[PDB]
Amino acid sequence: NLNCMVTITTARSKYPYHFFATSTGDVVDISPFYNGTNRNASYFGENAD
Amino acid sequence: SSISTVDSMIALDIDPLENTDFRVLELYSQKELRSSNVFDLEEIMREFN
Ligand SMILES: *[C@@H]1O[C@H](CO)[C@@H](O[C@@H]2O[C@H](CO)[C@@H](O[C@@H]3O[C@H](CO)[C@@H](O)[C@H](O)[C@@H]3O)[C@H](O)[C@H]2NC(C)=O)[C@H](O)[C@H]1NC(C)=O
Ligand SMILES: *[C@@H]1O[C@H](CO)[C@@H](O[C@@H]2O[C@H](CO)[C@@H](O)[C@H](O)[C@H]2NC(C)=O)[C@H](O)[C@H]1NC(C)=O
Repeated sequence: NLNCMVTITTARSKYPYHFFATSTGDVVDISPFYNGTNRNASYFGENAD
Repeated sequence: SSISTVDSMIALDIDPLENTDFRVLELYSQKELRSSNVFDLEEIMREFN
């Protein structure tokens, strides 16, 4: 049985905003404000591919 | 009684120190203290449940 889902949760990040954390424990090492042209001023450490 | 008098008293009226009811100052409310965390334990446990 195959079921696809779309969960919409809330994630929180603290200053310096170098990682956020959804309510389900998805710790992501990406700055919530990294727009792809400001890597020098915002962290990004997850998989590049 | 118009010959006048002499006010030889040297005034030393020292005002009493006024009373001060100190406030119980609160910088951050409990809501902000609970919301100042990347991870909340209650949310994690509720999602696990
Ligand atoms: C991705 O986000 C970065 C910041 O993390 C953006 O860089 C910043 O973009 C703003 C908006 O254009 C720039 O402000 C501009 O500055 C000049 C004065 O120098 C003025 O002419 C404009 O009115 C405007 O306010 C800002 O300088 C720039 N850099 C920094 C370090 O903040 C970037 O634009 C974002 N990229 C995308 C594609 O959204
Ligand atoms: C990338 O960011 C770093 C710090 O996040 C910037 O380094 C600063 O550069 C300014 C101007 O040269 C210095 O006054 C600061 O002392 C530097 N800080 C640190 C921590 O090194 C760097 O300039 C940024 N690169 C850009 C915007 O191209």
